[PDB]
Amino acid sequence: SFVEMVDNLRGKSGQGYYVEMTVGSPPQTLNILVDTGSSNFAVGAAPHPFLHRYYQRQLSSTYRDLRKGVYVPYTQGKWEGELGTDLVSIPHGPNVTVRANIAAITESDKFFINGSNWEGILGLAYAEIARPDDSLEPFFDSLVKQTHVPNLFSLQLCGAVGGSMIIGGIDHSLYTGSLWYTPIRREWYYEVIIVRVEINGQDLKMDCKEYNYDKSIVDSGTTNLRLPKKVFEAAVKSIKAASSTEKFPDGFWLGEQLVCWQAGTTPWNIFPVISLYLMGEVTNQSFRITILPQQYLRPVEDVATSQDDCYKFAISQSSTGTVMGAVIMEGFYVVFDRARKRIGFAVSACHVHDEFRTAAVEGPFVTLDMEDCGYN
Ligand SMILES: CCCCNC(=O)[C@H](C)C[C@H](O)[C@@H]1C[C@H](C)CCc2cccc(c2)CS(=O)(=O)C[C@@H](C)C(=O)N1
Repeated sequence: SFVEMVDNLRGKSGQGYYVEMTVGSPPQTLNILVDTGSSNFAVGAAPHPFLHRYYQRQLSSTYRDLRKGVYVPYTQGKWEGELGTDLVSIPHGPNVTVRANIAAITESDKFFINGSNWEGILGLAYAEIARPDDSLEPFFDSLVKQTHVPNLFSLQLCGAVGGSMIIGGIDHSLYTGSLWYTPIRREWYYEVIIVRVEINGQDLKMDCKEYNYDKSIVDSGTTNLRLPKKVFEAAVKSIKAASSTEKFPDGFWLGEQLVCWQAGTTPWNIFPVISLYLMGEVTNQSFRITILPQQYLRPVEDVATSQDDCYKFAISQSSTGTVMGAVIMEGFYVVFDRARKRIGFAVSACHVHDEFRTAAVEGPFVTLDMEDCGYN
């Protein structure tokens, strides 16, 4: 029955991927952003300039008020609202209905995106980071407790825009090759441990603790690859060196300004591949995922005279650890195997294409002392 969930996502990396859901009785349809970087299920519940519809609690006969407030601050953006519960379904998901916690968003700050086509957010991470505290059961925990849906989901994010969220399993038609698994270090964010970084085959040769300072997470709700300061500087220095035969606007490397080239003349060959080595399932063993420049040069429309191919640099500096965002997940099939406390990666069936290079998931590799790469 997973074929019913193939192609159930819409959206893009820059504005997120969303799945259709219904809340309440009678069902109210809403588009919900898929966010593995948080653990609250929340929906716009009051008028907002960027919302075309919102959750109307007074129209749902199964709505229950929890008489408790809530607010969630993200890396960028935040909202506040009122907690309650209601019946929730996923039309192109498992054929079930669950009573779930819902934060009714009443005010927000730089959270909703104009023209994104989504009205709420589905935090798929663990209760430890739920607000106001870990006693607010997240949606996926409610789903597993109330139904026989297995305790895992997988995401196929396809760039360009859509993809698939397979709830309760793995759909083998969505990937090629083998799945390689990295342990979930701790159940709060989807925290992983990066054990080596290479750019065009050259090791960054940093203390691997730097790659996970102060954590590394997998986050479908973040567009970019985000790197801690020291790692970001080394990566940008290496990427600049590899591409120095081209001139880039002021602020391109800050992700602010955009770069353009005549239609179909983007010099892909001058931008390096990035290899992230992740801790494996067995002692002293890792695997690597290889990222092409078509992933970290995010294509954007040219509102001006749309003739050229324009892009933004989709790697940015972080002060809260590494974030493997949507541009990293695109082109891979990512399995959030909560039951076995592991995350799997495989080459996606909707993978990015370069003329001479290819995104890859490869292993095994030997990596000694991987335990020292985790931050404490
Ligand atoms: C309180 C406990 C949990 C908190 N979790 C977090 O804050 C996560 C680490 C980050 C989250 O996934 C958040 C979730 C965001 C706001 C959802 C809206 C969205 C979708 C796609 C792209 C962008 C924004 C632009 S963007 O710039 O990429 C935002 C990135 C920077 C962002 O904040 N994404």
